[PDB]
Amino acid sequence: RPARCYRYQKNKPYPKSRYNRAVPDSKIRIYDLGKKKATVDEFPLCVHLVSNELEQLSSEALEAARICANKYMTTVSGRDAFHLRVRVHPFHVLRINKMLSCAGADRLQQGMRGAWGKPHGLAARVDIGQIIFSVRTKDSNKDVVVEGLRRARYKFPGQQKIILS
Amino acid sequence: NPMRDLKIEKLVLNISVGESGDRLTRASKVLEQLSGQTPVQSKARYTVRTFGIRRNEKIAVHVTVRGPKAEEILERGLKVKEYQLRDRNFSATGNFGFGIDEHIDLGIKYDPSIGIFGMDFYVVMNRPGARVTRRKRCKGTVGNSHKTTKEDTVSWFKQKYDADV
Amino acid sequence: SHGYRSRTRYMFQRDFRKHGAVHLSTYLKVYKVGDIVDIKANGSIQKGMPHKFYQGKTGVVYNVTKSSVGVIINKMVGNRYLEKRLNLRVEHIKHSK
Amino acid sequence: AYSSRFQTPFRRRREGKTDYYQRKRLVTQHKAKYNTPKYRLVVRFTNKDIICQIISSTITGDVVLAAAYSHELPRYGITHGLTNWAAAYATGLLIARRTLQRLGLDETYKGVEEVEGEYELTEAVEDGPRPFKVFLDIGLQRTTTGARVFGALKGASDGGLYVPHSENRFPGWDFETEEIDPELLRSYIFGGHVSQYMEELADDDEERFSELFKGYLADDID
RNA sequence: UUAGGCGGCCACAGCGGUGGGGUUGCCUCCCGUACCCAUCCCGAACACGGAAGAUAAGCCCACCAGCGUUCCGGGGAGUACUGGAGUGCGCGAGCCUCUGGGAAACCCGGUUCGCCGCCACC
RNA sequence: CGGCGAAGAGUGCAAGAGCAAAAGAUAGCUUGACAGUGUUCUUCCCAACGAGGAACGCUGACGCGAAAGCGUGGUCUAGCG
RNA sequence: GGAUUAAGUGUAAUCCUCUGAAGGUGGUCUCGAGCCCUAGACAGCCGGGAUGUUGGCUUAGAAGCAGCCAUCAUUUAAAGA
RNA sequence: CCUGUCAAACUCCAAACUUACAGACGCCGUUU
Repeated sequence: RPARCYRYQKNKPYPKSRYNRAVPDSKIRIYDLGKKKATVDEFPLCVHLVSNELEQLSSEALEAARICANKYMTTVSGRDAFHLRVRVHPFHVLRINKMLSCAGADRLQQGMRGAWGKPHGLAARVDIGQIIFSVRTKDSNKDVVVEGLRRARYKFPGQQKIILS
Repeated sequence: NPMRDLKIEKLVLNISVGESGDRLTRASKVLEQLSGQTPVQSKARYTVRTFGIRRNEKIAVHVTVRGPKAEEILERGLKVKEYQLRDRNFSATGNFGFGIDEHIDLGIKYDPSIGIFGMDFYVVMNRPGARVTRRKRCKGTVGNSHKTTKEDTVSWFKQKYDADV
Repeated sequence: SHGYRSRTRYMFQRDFRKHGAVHLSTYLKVYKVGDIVDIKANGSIQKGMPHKFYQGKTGVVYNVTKSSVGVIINKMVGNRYLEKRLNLRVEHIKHSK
Repeated sequence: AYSSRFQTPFRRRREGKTDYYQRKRLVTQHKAKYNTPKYRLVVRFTNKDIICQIISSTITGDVVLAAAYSHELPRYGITHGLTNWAAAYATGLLIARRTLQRLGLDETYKGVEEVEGEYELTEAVEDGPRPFKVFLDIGLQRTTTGARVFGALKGASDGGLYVPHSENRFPGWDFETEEIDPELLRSYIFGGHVSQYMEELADDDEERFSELFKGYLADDID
């Protein structure tokens, strides 16, 4: 924190586990919520979660913003309705100033060449319109799930659109 | 008709694994004066904890057959130990020779087997033209029609010399 | 490291369908005197190969030395001389549009 | 087909006919009556039948000037099994003295011969009988020792055509002997293998085939 | 070639599947090891010798689209993206207009179960 | 012993690339890992610069093959003064 | 010619340079969407908010309105356990 | 079998575009 020089893509690939080790584990609980198995897809009421932005939310971003989300999805009696889906994973690894590579801004260090930033965190990135994490059930209430994501958004760097079913 | 009938192609006895004729070249002696020929084979799989870690292995294995040598052998062969001569014992293909198998990785291989029926006997049964499949050329495949059936297989041998049990 | 097989990656490589040996016909075909021939390296070749830089440009074949044909880009290198060194086999393709 | 992600190699391939990576082998040595896209003194084997061909390739073609295939023999000669070596010495020998010098044999054509002083006249060829040639490719097959494939080569060698090959990778004789060992030159057929199966209990006659060969080397019809 | 050999392009040719064909003309399967030759052991294969018997395999011929592939119609889509220009808009990120190009996924319907060259051949 | 089994078991060594009647395996034979002298490319894109390297010849002498032919070291790019 | 804005927003192409991201306004203009209306809407506006009975259970309480079960009947112009 | 995602050191695909050569138009050159 804060996430600033973290989620703007001004770099290019990898993740690559070959290349990198010492990746921190994600603190993003399972990306399968609600009752799985049965096809939730048969449902009235629909979806949400549209990013409306560019990218790279960190696992710190998604994992408390998503279960936060689920927490107020609990209202629908624990195990009784909806499945929650998350889309993208936090693959993508980021490195931060370890003074040896270059100079100035991050992904630059001291000297020239040298320490790339040391591994510290991972974040998935997204596009202008992608569905961050969706799923629904019949209109349980007015739309508790719609209330969900109200809270879900408001912990994402992006401005997420609710998007109607 | 006669074509359809089942006869035994190559059987071949075998011996257990480990070195053979340890004290002196022996164990080949058995298999000798039995079956008429004298095979020997070798093995792969270097580190054996209580086996060798020899690569090219002296490992005993042997025998084969023909027509009529394994008849007059496989005569006074079967009618040896068979608590249950047949049943579940052999399987779809026709004949087998086994005992109790162990959980081992099987199936994705040419399928030679450890299985020991007698000093692991290998009656293999095939009807037909079958020399088709084996022979190098347009190999062809067995029909999966004119294929042996365990029921048919637990026939023929049984009709002669010994009960199925 | 540095060497003939320098950064090539795709240019040299021939993939899936055309893998293995190639037909003899290409490397047997003869060209005579000034004939414009393109240069490339068909992969699946291991001889009569030019460098890597300069591959793709046409040159004019000239006389043959040993089993290989003087050709190569007789043509200019960059905006420059037709300084030419040619040691290419028929294996690399000939012809003109 | 498939997803077509793969490309399939076939031509002659797919179902087998020619090989490749062989039959390319043959070809380089330009042989045939004349320059050939692919040339051979093919030897094929069939159950109960042996065939000898011979001819340079065409773009579409793979023609054959003269053929053998014991089957036709006996045109003259005799009724016996054709699935043995003897009778696969005869042919490949009968083809020789057909392909081998009749329609034309090794590179002999009207007009000036290929560059090199070379003149061919009847009777023993001047400047060496060496120029006569064909390469014999067993098709898909297995090279063995004395094998009929080779045997096909043996006659259809002393038939005038001169093909490279390796001696000692032949049957010797006996299986297919020469009448007299001191003189290599002779038309010779033997079928010793089968013969002496029995001693001479009855049946097989090796003696008959020497008879055939006698006829072969001589002025015969086609 | 009412069945062959050598190829070119190298899945439009792949995978799977149905039907038909010969018996002495072909290809095989097939039959058999005296020989040339052969199996770290097996004439299995390779090699040789040969036709008692078959079309059942292969092969050749006709055909099927379920999968894979190729191309095409229509839709997606003149969308996504983009070369050139703009005292057009927007706090900005970015967007828009004019001009010249122009996709992929996927869906529905067709196409494709090879095409071609030389040679030999009832 | 039999059956299934296009390749998940190779090619000295990084990585990438090449290869199936082979460049891989096995067997046998053999010393071309030869002497001499070139052409060309590379080193050094374009664009001059050495050692080194490579491709491709010829002259001479050999090896193996029926023969075409292959062999100017080890499939190619590091292993040099 | 037309429309928006009431904040001096703004009168700032680009940028170290011109900030502003995930305070308020029934001032006014313009555009869209849902539902309700001449079987008369809003005000829509004005006025009123029945008996068994505090239904049974539960509970410290549970009286239309924590929760579970039931949701009848009466008197009605009408009024849900 | 259905279902949820990715790649600077992945690729069944695949641009715009850069590039060798040639012809054409243009432009240029033979008192510059």
